[PDB]
Amino acid sequence: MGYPVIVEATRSPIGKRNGWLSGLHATELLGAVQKAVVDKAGIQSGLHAGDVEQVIGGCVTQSNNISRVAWLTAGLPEHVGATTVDCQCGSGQQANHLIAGLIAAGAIDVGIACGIEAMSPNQFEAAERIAKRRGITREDVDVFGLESQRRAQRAWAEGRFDREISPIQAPVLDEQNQPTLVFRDQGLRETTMAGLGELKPVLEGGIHTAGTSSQISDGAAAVLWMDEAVARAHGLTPRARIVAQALVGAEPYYHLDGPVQSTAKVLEKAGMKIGDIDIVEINEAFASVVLSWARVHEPDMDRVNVNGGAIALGHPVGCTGSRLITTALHELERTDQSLALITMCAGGALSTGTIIERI
Amino acid sequence: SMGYPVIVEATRSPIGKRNGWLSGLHATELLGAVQKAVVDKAGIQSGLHAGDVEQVIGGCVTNNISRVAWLTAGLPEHVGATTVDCQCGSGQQANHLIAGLIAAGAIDVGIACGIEAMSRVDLPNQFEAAERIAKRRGITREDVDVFGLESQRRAQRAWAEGRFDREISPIQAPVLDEQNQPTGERRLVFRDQGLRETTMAGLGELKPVLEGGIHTAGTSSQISDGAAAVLWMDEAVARAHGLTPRARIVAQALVGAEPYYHLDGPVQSTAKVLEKAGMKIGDIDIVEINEAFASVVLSWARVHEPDMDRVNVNGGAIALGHPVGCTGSRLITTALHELERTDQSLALITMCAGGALSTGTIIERI
Ligand SMILES: [Cl-]
Ligand SMILES: [Cl-]
Ligand SMILES: [Cl-]
Ligand SMILES: [Cl-]
Ligand SMILES: [Cl-]
Repeated sequence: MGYPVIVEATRSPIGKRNGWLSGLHATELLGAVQKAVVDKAGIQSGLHAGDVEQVIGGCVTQSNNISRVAWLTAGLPEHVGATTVDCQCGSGQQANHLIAGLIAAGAIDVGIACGIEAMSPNQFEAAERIAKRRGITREDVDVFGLESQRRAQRAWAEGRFDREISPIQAPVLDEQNQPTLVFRDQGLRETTMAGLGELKPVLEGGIHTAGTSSQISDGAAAVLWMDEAVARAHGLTPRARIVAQALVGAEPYYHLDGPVQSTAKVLEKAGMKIGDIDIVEINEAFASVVLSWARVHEPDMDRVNVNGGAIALGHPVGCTGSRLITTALHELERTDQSLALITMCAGGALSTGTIIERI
Repeated sequence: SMGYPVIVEATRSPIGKRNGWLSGLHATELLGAVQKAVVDKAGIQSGLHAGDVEQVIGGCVTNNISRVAWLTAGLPEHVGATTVDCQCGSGQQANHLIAGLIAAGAIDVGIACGIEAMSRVDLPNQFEAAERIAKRRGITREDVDVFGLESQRRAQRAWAEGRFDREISPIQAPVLDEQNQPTGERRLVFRDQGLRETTMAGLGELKPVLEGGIHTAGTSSQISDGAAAVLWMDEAVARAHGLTPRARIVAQALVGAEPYYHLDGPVQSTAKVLEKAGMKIGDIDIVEINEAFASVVLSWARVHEPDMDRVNVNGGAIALGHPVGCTGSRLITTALHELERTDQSLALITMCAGGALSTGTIIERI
């Protein structure tokens, strides 16, 4: 029945933890972005908030995990590792895949996918295993981390993010809450090859530092989707379509290398190859994830995370899917290119891949 | 650093009704009792202790921040809002993860477990999908009532014959009075609480849960209290501790389900796991397909055409209850023990997972 297209996509600026957005309750920050995505659509159209038929938000990131607490409650030995599958990576692209599918199914004509990150075993270890596995060094990740920072700085200098960002009003917070608008990503960082060479690895025997991994950050994003002809009837312009999608199980012991599989599978579904893709957005939680993915697929690295990624911009993990779709779409439009691949970790030990085409 | 994962022990607690026999236990007490029982069972005839376990992985557990946000920005109340989450539980994911970590050589001994419980302090989206799945395949009110009656009969027969005795770890729980207040007493609970005398006439009288629907309380399962756990080892490590390998995973598959038919995943996950194993449906001796809704099972059956005498032979969730968060471990545990009881070789386990995923697993008794 339906033909889903993206008509508007927006993100908040990304704030540091305890930074410029920290004075907002998670519900207020998400709410601002839900409203902004509707208001953008309404600027030269008939669309109103009550025309949204379904909103689907990604799961929220969360030891006190029930498996461990149970194990201790029964008197069992404390050295034993216990974890509970939850929302470690966020749901990645799931909300956007579900909204688009519900439109294709003819269940709804208008939907919003959204996500939020705020004040509402182990990741570095996995990222180090992924590095050793394919000979990724300390120097390799420092080069990549420097480049993400440079590209994000260049992107900001040239105003590349101006279209995609909804400015957000937030309280002063910090030391005094008595005092009663944020435009820019706060995580952008004034570092160099030498600076990065000085940093101490986060794990003994590791290659990643604070400069080649991202920190958890405050952010929200949302994507408004519509059936194509309903968009046209309301005077709104179709901007992108999903060409193919994939949701795959990652390797239990290399759980952050999922993008390798999800990229492979979504390309196969599309009948495409890496070189066909103009723009890639692959989440930069860890530099080794991207370099690992790149060593298998050997893309042109000048097309990968063109405006920087999470190492420079921050990692609002709960909205990653919408954040990456938002950034990819606006970079396709800015350069007038046709195809983007978006890939990332999801849930626990899953990865999603999505190919979109600008229209 | 390449292991060979095998199941060495699997146990499940009886399944209690909501506010029933296990409700006075905190989630952590109920899960903890089952984690400990799976270790104690393995330690009866071996050298194993709890401290030899290297990793425990439990499934995800279980108002929307999406809706609260939408409301706090002043937006319309009639708009539906949901959050992708742990609606179906993680199904088989914890068992797949423990086995994978052993195969990768990361650990030699691990426990997969799951819990469903509710602090003393299925939704309409689901029934809607289940009704879509029924109409799509011409499944009627009469069809699902026949299936629901049969689940109850099988469960009753299984209980009468003691079929569940080996698998179940009895659990000590607070006695609750008529008003759901504790008396101070604690009693060992042995039996699944959800079984009920059912007839075709009784079922025919029930009111559908949704306007125009075919499912009732008697052909859908209610959320229940339960936990289950499966102890996995590398086979050589099992032998070195004096334990016998009992089961192994032949093939496994995880599929993304249709967004608008999100409960029909078992059709695809079954197809794919059979293909990976080089098998057909008639090779499988025992199937465990989770009975959240009768239409899901009958839809699956219409595509794959199994012999239904091999399907949920000891009853399923319609009769036994639906402790969602431990479904994967519960079905693996029931399937393994029914292979051992009958001396048969292969079982297929299939169910919903996360939100709009489905898993299929083929296991062999060894
Ligand atoms: Cl999102
Ligand atoms: Cl509880
Ligand atoms: Cl009892
Ligand atoms: Cl489980
Ligand atoms: Cl299920």
